[PDB]
Amino acid sequence: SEGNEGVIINNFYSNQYQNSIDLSANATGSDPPKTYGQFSNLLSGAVNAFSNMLPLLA
Amino acid sequence: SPIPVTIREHAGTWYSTLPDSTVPIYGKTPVAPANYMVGEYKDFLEIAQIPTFIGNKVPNAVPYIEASNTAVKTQPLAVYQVTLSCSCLANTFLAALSRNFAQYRGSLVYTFVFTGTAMMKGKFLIAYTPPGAGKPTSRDQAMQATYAIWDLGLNSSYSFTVPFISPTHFRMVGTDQANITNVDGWVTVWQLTPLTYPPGCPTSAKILTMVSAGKDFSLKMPISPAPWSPQ
Amino acid sequence: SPIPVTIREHAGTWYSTLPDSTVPIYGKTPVAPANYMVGEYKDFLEIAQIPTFIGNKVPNAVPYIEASNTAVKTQPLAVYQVTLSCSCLANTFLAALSRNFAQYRGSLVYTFVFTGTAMMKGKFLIAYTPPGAGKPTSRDQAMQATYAIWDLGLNSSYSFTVPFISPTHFRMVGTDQANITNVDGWVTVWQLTPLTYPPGCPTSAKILTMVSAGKDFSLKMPISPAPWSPQ
Amino acid sequence: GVENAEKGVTENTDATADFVAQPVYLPENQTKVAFFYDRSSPIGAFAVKSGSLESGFAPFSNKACPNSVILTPGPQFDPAYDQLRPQRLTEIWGNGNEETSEVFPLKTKQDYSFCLFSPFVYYKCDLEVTLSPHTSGAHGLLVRWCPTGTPTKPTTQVLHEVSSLSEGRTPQVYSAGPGTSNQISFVVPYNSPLSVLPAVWYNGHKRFDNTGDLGIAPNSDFGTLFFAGTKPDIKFTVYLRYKNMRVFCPRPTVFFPWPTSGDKIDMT
Amino acid sequence: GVENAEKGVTENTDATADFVAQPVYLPENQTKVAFFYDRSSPIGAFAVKSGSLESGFAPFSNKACPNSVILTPGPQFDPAYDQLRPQRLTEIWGNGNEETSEVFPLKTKQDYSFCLFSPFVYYKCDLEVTLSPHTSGAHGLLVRWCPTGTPTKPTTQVLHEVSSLSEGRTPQVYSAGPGTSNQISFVVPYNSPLSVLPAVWYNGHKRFDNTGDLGIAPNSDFGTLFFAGTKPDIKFTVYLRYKNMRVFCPRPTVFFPWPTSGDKIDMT
Amino acid sequence: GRTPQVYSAGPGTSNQISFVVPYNSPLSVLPAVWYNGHKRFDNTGDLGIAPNSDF
Repeated sequence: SEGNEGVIINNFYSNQYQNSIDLSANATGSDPPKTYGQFSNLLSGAVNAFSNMLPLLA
Repeated sequence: SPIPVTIREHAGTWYSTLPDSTVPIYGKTPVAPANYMVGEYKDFLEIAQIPTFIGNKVPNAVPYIEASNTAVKTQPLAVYQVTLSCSCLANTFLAALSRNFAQYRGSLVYTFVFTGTAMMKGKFLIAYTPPGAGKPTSRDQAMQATYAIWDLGLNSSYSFTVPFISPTHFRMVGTDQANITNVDGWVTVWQLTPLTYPPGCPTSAKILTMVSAGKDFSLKMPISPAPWSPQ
Repeated sequence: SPIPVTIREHAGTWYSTLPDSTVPIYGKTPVAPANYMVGEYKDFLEIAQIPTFIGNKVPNAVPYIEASNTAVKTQPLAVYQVTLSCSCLANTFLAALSRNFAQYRGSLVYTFVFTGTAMMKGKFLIAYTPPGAGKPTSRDQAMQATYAIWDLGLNSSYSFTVPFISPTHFRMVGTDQANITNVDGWVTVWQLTPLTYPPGCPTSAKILTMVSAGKDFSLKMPISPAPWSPQ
Repeated sequence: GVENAEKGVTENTDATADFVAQPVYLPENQTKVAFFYDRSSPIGAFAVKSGSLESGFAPFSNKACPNSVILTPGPQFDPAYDQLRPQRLTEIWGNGNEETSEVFPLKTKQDYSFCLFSPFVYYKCDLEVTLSPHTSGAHGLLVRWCPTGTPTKPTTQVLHEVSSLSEGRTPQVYSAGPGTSNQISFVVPYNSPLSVLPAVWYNGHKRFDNTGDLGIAPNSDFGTLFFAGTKPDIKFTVYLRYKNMRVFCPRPTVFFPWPTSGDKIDMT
Repeated sequence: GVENAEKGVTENTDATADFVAQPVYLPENQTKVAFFYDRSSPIGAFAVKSGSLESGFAPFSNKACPNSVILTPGPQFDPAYDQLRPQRLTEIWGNGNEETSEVFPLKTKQDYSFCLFSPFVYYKCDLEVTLSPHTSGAHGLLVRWCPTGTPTKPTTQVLHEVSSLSEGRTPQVYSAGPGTSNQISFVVPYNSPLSVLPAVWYNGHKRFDNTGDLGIAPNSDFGTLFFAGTKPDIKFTVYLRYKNMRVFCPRPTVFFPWPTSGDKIDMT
Repeated sequence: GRTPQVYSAGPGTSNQISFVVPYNSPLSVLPAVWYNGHKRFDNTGDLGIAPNSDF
């Protein structure tokens, strides 16, 4: 059930603050999101296709 | 635009049991998943129903009573006062649970497990006597109140329920002082017929005694018993 | 019409981490546009993934280990305890980040960059040993746990991930005292085959060692480490 | 009703099974576990050391009224090192330690009520803490709360003239003014790395070395509290309140002494 | 996984790449930058001069507990001119200045925690300030806040018998009564003319003359605070809280000393 | 214990304490003046007050 609290008013602090956050873990693991934000260093020119090419060795 | 307030006289008090919450200082904290967990209960009533052992022969307590090969109508095998304070119940979960509340209501269940030989035979008279005229002094007087006859045979135990008979809707859990000739009556156990046996068999047997709450049983108003030390 | 209030016992306290704001004294202040700005991040996890250098041979730390022309199964090239407290990790961003939190979870990534000659050849056995039976003492014992064989060739580095193997969902970041024979196990690096080379080439090479968080890695509950002075 | 208790389970009845009766049920909600522990109870008296408000913290106790406290309902202290940081114990220490001594009042710090009645093996909850100064005059109190398993040696003063408790980004609370109500209240989250906490005993060691000492599971508390303040002569009581309590696996409670007296008890 | 770190970028994995495993992700939000700095930490202890409430202000310090403070997490003070208006510094001064001296507690004023951990080159934020008197008795405090780059010499008393701090239309805050909680709180906006602020170092001079002194970029703070009050004997702590923090360009943090001891650390 | 305790003590309180308690007698209704009965069934005669008839 619930405890000993019987106030009519909506809790002034939201729940994620008033209480701990119950989480549940699934047995088989979970995939991290793909990206944690948009910060990134980028590697360009990695590959090919296009230059002063095919004078270039085989 | 600042809002006007009237400060109540009780400004600044702290109430140990306030129906409200306080200031959170470390929000957004996720917990460690505990979802694999089992065995949880949510109401004490959920487990108050499990029988635990009554202590006989206090303070040299044993979890049983002994039936003999003689039926003296004048001699009870046991006499329990129906009080959640009986020194008899002092260590049952019922009593340990109950001591944290002010009042109770409902059925009490006394369970007897016969532990003698399969070859033994016998009959017991278990009675509940409401208060008013004192405790019964012979099986003949007990037999005048609520009672059951327990016959020994294939089935090992007997569950006796003492009916809640009371003027008030609830009864106080604990005693202030000691409760006289009062309390709420008595559970007395008597032999109707003696334990009988064949040659080659012991002439007395132990009967395990336990107590539990009935489906009826209720408790209300949480408090704290007088503090004690187990030693 | 003034509203009646009940003052709580905690009246007047200041909470360093209160989930709330205070009084603004200089409103309607427009800022200097900073919209040309680049390089912003929003979560530490965003950069905890970038490998930084592990210190070898403390306190005469060097960012690398040395492979030789001999494979002694009895001699690890390195042994790291898997603790975000290892003096080994003390100056990695992972460790510097982690020291501001109470617990972590997830994958740790040990990256090795071979820096020897192109003419050299060799194979390493990198193993992760969970706790319980102590640290392995020979490549033969390490080989009994989680491990990978790293072959030298065109591709310069090797990224070894130590799997999060733990009874609890999370692990404590820092050590209180020192953690024994405990901690969470060990990463040991061994030679499988010796570094081989042709005539005219050095007979040992440096292997750069770095550490980072895996995509799995998480940290929780911000605190402050014990204060220190870099000098 | 005839029954067979050997099965390990016994059918529950009311007076209705064997006699001519009626069930007598009436609803109540005070027996729910959450409701029962959702009230404050004290764990002991504490003290602040002189001029702690402006210097390095150091373990110390006034009359076995220390300086810091571990947030846990279980026993802790050990009056023999009243001047050392407190620790969790596996037994409660009486008031005296020799025959002629007394059990109450206890010397260690614990939630005696919780100890006396916790019929469960494991539990999970949030902790509401109340600090109550034993004075109705001004009182200044600085508190530092450290999550379980984090640094608990708030010993180095880093800022000239500032308590070492008052350092960092670790939660610190401070009440001190002529118009306060002197008391402090707040609720802390659940920070053990453990999924659920041992309520009475934990049958295992601290290291895999099995340097044998069973009883307590590591990091199974709610953290440590450090105090600094201005009335080094006033003691304050610390109270715990279990917010949204959950318990698992019923188990036995503390033994109650046989009345080598009557056929009933009472009070005290 | 085979890789090539020379590219300057390394593919991230989980145990899943090389072995038979599963990812073990679980969400949390305490690692966001804004959340991390959105908590108060102290920068030092300050003092008020006698009878400043009714006279001309003048720089002064009590025990290297000055009179005014620059709102910045970086070092400032310079204990050698404890009687001069404080200034931002490019180094932190130990407690003593000779061998036999001590590093803690530091003499300069700074957010040591911010200093110890700020892995970014630039940042922007609003500043929440808390003034906490080290006393639980009445305390009167007058504060003058001047935006960065504005007049900071609140030296001329213009009104007979009124503090010179208490002059003009510049924000002034004052708490002083028998029923206050003694502490003061408020948040100031971001007033640097700069778009974003250097968090650690700024590689440039103050004038185009290149009268060479690199380190700090001009007007890169949140302003100056001046204090006047009634308890010239009570010191107060000043705390900073970064409201809606934004950081740009990761960079290295402060060096941590090699344990010329174990293979792990601890606390303190 | 866990028995309700209330405490007010600080330099900024109004000194007074206020609270309301529920009705806890096991009795259905309370005698307002007199209760014509004894305390035990022993009739150890002393009439007047009914047991547990307070708050």
